[PDB]
Amino acid sequence: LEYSVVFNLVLWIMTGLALAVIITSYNIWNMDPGYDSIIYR
Amino acid sequence: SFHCEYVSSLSKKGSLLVTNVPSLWQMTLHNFQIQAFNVTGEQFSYASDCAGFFSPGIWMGLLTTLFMLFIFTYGLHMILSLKTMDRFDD
Amino acid sequence: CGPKLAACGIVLSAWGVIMLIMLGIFFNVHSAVLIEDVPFTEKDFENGPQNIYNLYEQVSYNCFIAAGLYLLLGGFSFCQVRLN
Amino acid sequence: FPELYFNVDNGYLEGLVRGLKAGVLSQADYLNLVQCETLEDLKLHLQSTDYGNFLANEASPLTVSVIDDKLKEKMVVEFRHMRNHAYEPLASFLDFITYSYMIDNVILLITGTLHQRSIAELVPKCHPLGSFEQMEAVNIAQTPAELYNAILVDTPLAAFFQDCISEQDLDEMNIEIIRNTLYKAYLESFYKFCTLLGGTTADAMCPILEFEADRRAFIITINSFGTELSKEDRAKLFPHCGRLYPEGLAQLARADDYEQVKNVADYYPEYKLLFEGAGSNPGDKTLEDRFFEHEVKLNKLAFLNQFHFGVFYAFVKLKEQECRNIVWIAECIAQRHRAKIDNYIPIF
Amino acid sequence: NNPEYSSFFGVMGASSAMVFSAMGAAYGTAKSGTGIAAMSVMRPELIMKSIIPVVMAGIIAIYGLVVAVLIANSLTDGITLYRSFLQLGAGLSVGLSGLAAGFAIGIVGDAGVRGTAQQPRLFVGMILILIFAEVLGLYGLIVALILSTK
Amino acid sequence: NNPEYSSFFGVMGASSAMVFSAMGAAYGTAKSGTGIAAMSVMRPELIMKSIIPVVMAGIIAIYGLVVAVLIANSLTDGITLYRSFLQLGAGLSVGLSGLAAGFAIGIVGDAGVRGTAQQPRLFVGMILILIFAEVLGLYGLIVALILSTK
Amino acid sequence: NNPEYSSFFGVMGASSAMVFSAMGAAYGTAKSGTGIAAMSVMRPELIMKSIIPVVMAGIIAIYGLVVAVLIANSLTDGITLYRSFLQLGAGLSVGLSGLAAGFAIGIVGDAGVRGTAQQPRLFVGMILILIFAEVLGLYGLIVALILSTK
Amino acid sequence: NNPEYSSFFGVMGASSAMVFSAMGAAYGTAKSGTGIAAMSVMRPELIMKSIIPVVMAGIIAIYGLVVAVLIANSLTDGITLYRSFLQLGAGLSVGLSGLAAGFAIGIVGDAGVRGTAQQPRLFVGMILILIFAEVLGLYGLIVALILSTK
Amino acid sequence: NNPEYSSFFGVMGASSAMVFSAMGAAYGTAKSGTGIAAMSVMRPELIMKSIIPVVMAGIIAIYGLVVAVLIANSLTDGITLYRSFLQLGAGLSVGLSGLAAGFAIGIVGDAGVRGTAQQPRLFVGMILILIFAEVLGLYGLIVALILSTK
Amino acid sequence: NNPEYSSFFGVMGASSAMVFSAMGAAYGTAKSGTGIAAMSVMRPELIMKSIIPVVMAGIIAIYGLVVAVLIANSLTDGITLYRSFLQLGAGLSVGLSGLAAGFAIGIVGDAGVRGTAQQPRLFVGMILILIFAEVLGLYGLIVALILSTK
Amino acid sequence: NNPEYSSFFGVMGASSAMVFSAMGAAYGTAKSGTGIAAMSVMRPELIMKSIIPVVMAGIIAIYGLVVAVLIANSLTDGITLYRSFLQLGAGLSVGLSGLAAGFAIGIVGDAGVRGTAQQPRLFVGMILILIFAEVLGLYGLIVALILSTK
Amino acid sequence: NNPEYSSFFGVMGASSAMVFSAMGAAYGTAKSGTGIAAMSVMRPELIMKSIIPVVMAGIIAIYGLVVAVLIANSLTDGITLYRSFLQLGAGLSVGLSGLAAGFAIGIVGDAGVRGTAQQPRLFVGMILILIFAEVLGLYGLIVALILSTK
Amino acid sequence: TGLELLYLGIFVAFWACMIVVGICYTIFDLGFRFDVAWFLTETSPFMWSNLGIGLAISLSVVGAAWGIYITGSSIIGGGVKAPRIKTKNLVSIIFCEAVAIYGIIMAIVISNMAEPFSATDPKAIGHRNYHAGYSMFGAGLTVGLSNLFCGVCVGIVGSGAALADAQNPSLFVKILIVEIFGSAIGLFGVIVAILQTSRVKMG
Amino acid sequence: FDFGDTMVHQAIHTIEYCLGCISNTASYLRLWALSLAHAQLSEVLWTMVIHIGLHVRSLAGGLGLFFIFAAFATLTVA
Repeated sequence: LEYSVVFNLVLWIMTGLALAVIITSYNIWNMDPGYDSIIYR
Repeated sequence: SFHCEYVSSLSKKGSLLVTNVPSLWQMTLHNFQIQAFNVTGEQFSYASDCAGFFSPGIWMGLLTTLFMLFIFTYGLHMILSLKTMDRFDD
Repeated sequence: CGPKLAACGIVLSAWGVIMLIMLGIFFNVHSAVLIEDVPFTEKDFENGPQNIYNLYEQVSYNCFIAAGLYLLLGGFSFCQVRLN
Repeated sequence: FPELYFNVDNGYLEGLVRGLKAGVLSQADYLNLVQCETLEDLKLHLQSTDYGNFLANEASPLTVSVIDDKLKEKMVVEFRHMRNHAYEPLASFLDFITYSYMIDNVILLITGTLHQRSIAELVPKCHPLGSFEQMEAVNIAQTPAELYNAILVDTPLAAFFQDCISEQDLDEMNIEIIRNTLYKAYLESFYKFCTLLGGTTADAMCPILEFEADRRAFIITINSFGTELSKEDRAKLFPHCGRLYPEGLAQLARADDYEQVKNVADYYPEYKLLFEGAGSNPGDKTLEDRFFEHEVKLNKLAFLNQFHFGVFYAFVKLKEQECRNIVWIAECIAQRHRAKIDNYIPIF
Repeated sequence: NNPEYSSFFGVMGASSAMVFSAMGAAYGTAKSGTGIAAMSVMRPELIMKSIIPVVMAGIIAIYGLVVAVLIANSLTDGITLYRSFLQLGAGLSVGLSGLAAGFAIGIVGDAGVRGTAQQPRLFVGMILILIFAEVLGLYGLIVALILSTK
Repeated sequence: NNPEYSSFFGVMGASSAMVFSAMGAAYGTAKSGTGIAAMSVMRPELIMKSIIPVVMAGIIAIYGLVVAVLIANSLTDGITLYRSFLQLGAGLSVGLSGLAAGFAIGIVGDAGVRGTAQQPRLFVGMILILIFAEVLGLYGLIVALILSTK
Repeated sequence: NNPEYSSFFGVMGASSAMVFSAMGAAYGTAKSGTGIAAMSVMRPELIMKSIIPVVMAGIIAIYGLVVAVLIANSLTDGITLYRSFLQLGAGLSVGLSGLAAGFAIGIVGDAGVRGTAQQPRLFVGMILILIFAEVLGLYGLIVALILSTK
Repeated sequence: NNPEYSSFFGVMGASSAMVFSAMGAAYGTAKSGTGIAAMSVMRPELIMKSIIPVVMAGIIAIYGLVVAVLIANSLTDGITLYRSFLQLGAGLSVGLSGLAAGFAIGIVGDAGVRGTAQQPRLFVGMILILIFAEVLGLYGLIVALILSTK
Repeated sequence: NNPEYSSFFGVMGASSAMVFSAMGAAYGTAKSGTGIAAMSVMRPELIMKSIIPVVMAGIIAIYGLVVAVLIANSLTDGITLYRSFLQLGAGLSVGLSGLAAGFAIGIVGDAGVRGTAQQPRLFVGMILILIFAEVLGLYGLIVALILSTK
Repeated sequence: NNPEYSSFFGVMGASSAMVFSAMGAAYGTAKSGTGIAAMSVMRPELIMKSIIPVVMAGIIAIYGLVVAVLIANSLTDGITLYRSFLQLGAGLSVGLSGLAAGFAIGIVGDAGVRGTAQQPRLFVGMILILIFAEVLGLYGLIVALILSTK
Repeated sequence: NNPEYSSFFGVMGASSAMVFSAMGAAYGTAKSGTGIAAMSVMRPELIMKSIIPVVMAGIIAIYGLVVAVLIANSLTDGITLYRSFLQLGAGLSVGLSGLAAGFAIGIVGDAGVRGTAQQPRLFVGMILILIFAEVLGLYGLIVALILSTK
Repeated sequence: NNPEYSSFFGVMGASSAMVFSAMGAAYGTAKSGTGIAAMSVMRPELIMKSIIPVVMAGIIAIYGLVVAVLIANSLTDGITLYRSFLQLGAGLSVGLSGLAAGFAIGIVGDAGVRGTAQQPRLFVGMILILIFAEVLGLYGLIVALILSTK
Repeated sequence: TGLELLYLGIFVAFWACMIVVGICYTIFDLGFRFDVAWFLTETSPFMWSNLGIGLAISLSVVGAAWGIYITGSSIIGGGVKAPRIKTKNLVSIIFCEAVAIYGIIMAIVISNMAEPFSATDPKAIGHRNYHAGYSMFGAGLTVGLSNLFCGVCVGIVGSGAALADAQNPSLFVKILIVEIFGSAIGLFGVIVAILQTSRVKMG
Repeated sequence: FDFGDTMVHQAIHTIEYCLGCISNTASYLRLWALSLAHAQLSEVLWTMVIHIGLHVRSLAGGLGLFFIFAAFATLTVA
């Protein structure tokens, strides 16, 4: 019993932390590095 | 067959044994397993556990949260689409 | 060829001769750290160690023969380094 | 789709610029303007339309050159008061409007340096809609090669130079080949940008930019025949956006006389009509005049959709045509050559 | 008697009323504040009039506060699912109402400020159109007060 | 007898208070900071006044911290679900209100500080606009204190 | 007595204290680092002053490590779910407040460096802005120290 | 005693320790190799200085290897579910921290190398920035070794 | 008897007959009514003639209203599970065919009036193209009346 | 014998035969109707030749209707699951094949019409391409008639 | 004996053969038809030959039909579940191979037709390119005939 | 005895062997044909030599077929679940490695043919580069031949 | 693009999981689980009803809010060069407020029908209390989403009229015909929500 | 001399002299890390190159060893 609780705690926590990592990692990976004084060269 | 971790009257143990009036008795079956139809020798058939992925409380918790998370995602969709001018007048 | 390939063949000759003779020796002394390296089989437990020892002798000869091929690479490359 | 979100950021400016479209000379205003007989009467007519007071506090001996400068002052201030209020998607789009004027400024700067002229001599001659944000190039002004590096640092045009031009090419190319190769890259990039703003921007804006590419291919072709330009130079200067791109550009690169250019135009009923609508005889509308009428027909028709950027480009090209028209009418009136005064292009 | 989860929905009501009204008042203040800033450069005297779309955004988080405080006083351990879901209904009602009204106050404010600076006749025109937005916060309040008191 | 697993929501309360207040205070500080730096090239004497937006974005992080500590000082092994949910609500209530207030202080602070170097008379207005952005975090706090103390 | 699977949330606390702080410190270092590189060409003297944004992003990784150690040195097989939730909450509180702080440090660090390149007087303002970005890590840390010891 | 469906988490640990660190070193290498390649055109002498970011990426994969091997050697049939989660948390804590460091070095390696060719003084600045980027891989290894041996 | 939940599907049938028809007629009316408004400035006489694409879109809302009324008058708590599904089938069959027709009417009403402004001979063609779109609402109505009465 | 939910598949067959074919015919009419409208300005004579792809887009919803009415008239209060699945597969088969034919008629009936105004000789070939587009509706119908009667 | 759901998959098989081959043949016919339209303007003589990359898109829908008919003529209520999955395999195997061959014929048609307009020698090359697209529908068919008859 | 569903994963293997290999050969033929067509205008002779990208995309389709038929001929109702999992593995292995080889052959084909138009020496080069792509399909095949025959 | 890739990734991952679950419970013969009868009985009638009331007010107010910013953003912008606009074009706002008001009307009407019922076993709850829970949810979505779509529609055509009425004052009184057709959608949402709601009771 | 600048400089230096030195104890783990990589790279290069050259016949073994070790040397150097 409480398997529904553990399943949903673990699934929604691991979904939330997987999305928080993927969103953070996406916003760093596809970050504009903004070196505009040199980027043309 | 049916299987659960507890058939019990105690609140700590899923409380499946409801009593509609006060009583002197208590029971507990731990790892309760039963089958009273379509038996095939000494063995149980496959078991439909009590332990489903979603309880009623979870369904209501999710269909609240994963509804208002549509709202919150729209809140953030507009807020993250806020912008400011790069230039100003003379 | 060029002198570059001749120098590579000289380096490979020296290293190959050194290491293949060292392995030929380690196989000749029946070294335990080479038990995985020798190509043993399920029959090489019958009667005693003599069967596995014959395989250690075979791989010892193979390594000494392989060092001979690095001596030929040597003699060839010591010609090529002068010819190119 | 785009109607739901477009007014969040641009809906004020969409309303402002449509306000500024109501501020144009109607066909009836031009038919009133041509009646009168001196620049003081042009002042009294323009005093009555939305141009009111623009020429108060100015020299009593008026000149047609003042009328030109004051109409540019009106047009630039109206554009700056929009660009200063526009958010990034539109603001990038408005900067693509300014880039056309920036090309015609940077080519003067490079021409000046190739003739050892200081950039400060050309600053007052630069179009104010193409004005620079960064002045280090302007302050240095030393050499053509120094200016090339300073353009790559200072100027949004930097990418168009890197696609087409080295500093050594700027020592050897004719300045009109330079201008056109920049405009090629500008149109192809701006057309791509408009298709990345897909839907009602592209569906109203791409018909204009495809016409700019087709018009350039025709007019560059028919003008090249009297010149040192090879078949390859025509091919290199044509913009790849317009309806001619699949084969019309190839046939125009093969062309060497005006009949073959008409034979390309004959395949597209619009261009068939533009050529058959102009023989370029005495008192006739010329071939380029028919194209300037069609450029205006497209830019009028871009106002028929309430939720897109097409209005800002169209507004600028129609205010440019309105400045062309008012100056031409002012010339006919000031010089007394009233015989050609009907050659302005009507707008709405 | 009650299911052990019962008081959750009313708590998410109290959270939603405060959170979605702050999200609304925030966007409203951000759009309107951007408008006042960009306007002030040309028309600095107009600021004290132009605060109206800002204070009308700030008011949305007062309607969220009123409901979230009403729910927070209305909660108890012994709450039935009925009283709990009523309080969730109140919470979403003022919450997303303020989140919507706050977006119209924001966008109308950000236009209405520049529009008043470039055309002083529009000031009452903005205020009328903002009253017609800020009343959307009151509708989400009126039903939310009804649901919490039912 | 309180269910097992109960403390989780209360813990996510204390966390949400601090996390989403930091997210707000961080966005608020990031935009205000960008505006201060992009401004201060041309009018450097404005820095000492122009920091106030960042201080208000820092106050949101204090509202997160205060609630997150007040929640954590009310966790226990075997917390009753009623108080654990009240703590989740208190957590999100200040947390996402502070997040919203952070966007408002950020967008206002950026547009307003840059506006102020073009036009010094904006500053006495921008402060008022920021008070209407900051008060969202305070309303988030007022609700969160109430929920976390029932 | 206490369940199998109970350590999982405590482990995800140790992980999240670290991972999200390293993502915050990575943003902070990446974004401020590109700023320093682009600035240095025009202003070679400023390099060794301009490292402070990178140093403050480094501290967000430290706050993540401090908690991750304080969680990981506090795991056991028999962990009561209460202590395990407290460790998850701690690991998200510092992990994500460190992320928020790091996101701010990156943006204010870059803007602050590019501004300081053109105008050296900004540097004191850049430090004051940056203190209010790095302190969000400290507030995350405080809540994580509190929770992991409840 | 111990369940099966349990060595899985420790395996996902060993795998993720190698996978997300290989992703970290791949971004670090891909961006640094882009910057070095485009740079070498203007400054062909600079390569053996500017290769350092690529090497600072190669080490992130090795920090993954250390943990991955340490976990894979510590796997056993019927491993206690506790040890298995500690090996998952270790594996992610190096894996995703090495990913964070891989971005932090890839970004500052591309920009730092380009800037260094435009201005040779930046090289000392770049390698100092790379310490503060590469240490994020280290902090994942620190916690991962603690979790692996706890 | 029927099962207790039986009426849910039939309620979704009403609440999708109307909702997706309202989406269809809304888009058809908004796309067409933008078309009419922008067109009308160039041709102020054409509003009276050009309402037809809007009337055709308004008819999709009438089709959704008719099925939704028919469902809502047939619903009862006693509804057999068979009829409840027939009512969802009918509701989607009209509702999403109304959405299809409204999308077509929107596109061909706008392109129709924009073309007609320049060339009045298009007006006869436009009404034919519209009838070939609005009849899709009718085909969805035919099947939905059939399904809801089997 | 049969499940009471058994009709759900046959119902969603009748609906899907219609919905997806009405989406196909709507797209087919939106694209080709835009083609006709934008074309008609230069070539006012071509409208009654170029309506043909709109007529063929209209026929796509007839293919859906023929199957949808055939399925709807083949429902009953406890249908054998086999026939209910057949009715679902029949409905998807024509519905989505009609959707596919609608895409092909929409793209071809737009592109071929702008081509035809440039070059009227294209009209003979355009009809053949439209037959190779429309016949997908018919192959949908053939498979759906076989299945719905098997 | 055999399950309730047994024929469901075999029916989704017949459906998926027809549906995805129609999607393939629709995308083929759409792209190829666009390329023919654009070509016609300056090479009208090529149309009756340039229809080959449309005729072949039609053939892919026929390969969907031949499988979907063959499955549909070999379903029954009693079906062995094994035969039902084989038929699903046939359905996906032709269906999505027809979607792939349709993607290739669409792209090759749209490029090959315009290229032939520029250069008439391309035409034999285009037929050779298209045979290596059309054969992908054939491989899907070969497998689907085998699975459906295994 | 074996589960009634056991052949499902075996059929998904037969299907994936053909589906993803036709997708690979389709993208490999679409990009190749695009490059051939766009090249033919400038170098009409090279179209015959430049077919080879298409011919190697065809080999990826055949590598699907060989496995899809080998799996299909292996199926039986009595199939052990282990044997089905080998076949699923074989299917995804050849299918998605064929897809990967298709992506490689597509891009290499397009860039290779456009380059070869400008430089005839590139032909021998790009043939070798295509061989290093087509071998991915072969390695997919090797693993899938192994798995199907263990 | 950014957030739309997140919504796409959540959407595609969710429906990919629902394909795999809907296959696996079917093929493994576990369709005794996925019991939509448990789902639609265990999920309390109170929850369905209060989401229905909350979405009835809220989605209507979202529709009025997009209504008001879509027409309001253009009224102001066009008003710069034509101040008269702020008289006539306020009618496009009054119609948007009427879409919110159709929300508050129906959300109060549904509210005054919902009552406690003092039971939790599905047989003691009985078909009545479920039919009310569902009907008040559906009524709530029917008024809520119809008013959402009506309000965006009147916003768009209100912006239509306001930009037309900048350039020619004679157009507004005629363009209003499409605002009457836009407003019908909100009132049809109301009519169906009334009819759904009309038969309910709880207790 | 300024107490303010001296306090800021010495604070940062003291953090490095204390907490930085704690972190630096872990920084020397780079030694282990590189050693393990080097050792296992060498191990796999042995395991799937040199091991394959050993065979039960003299000619096939000698030839195999020569080419296998030449491939090993090339990879080992690179």
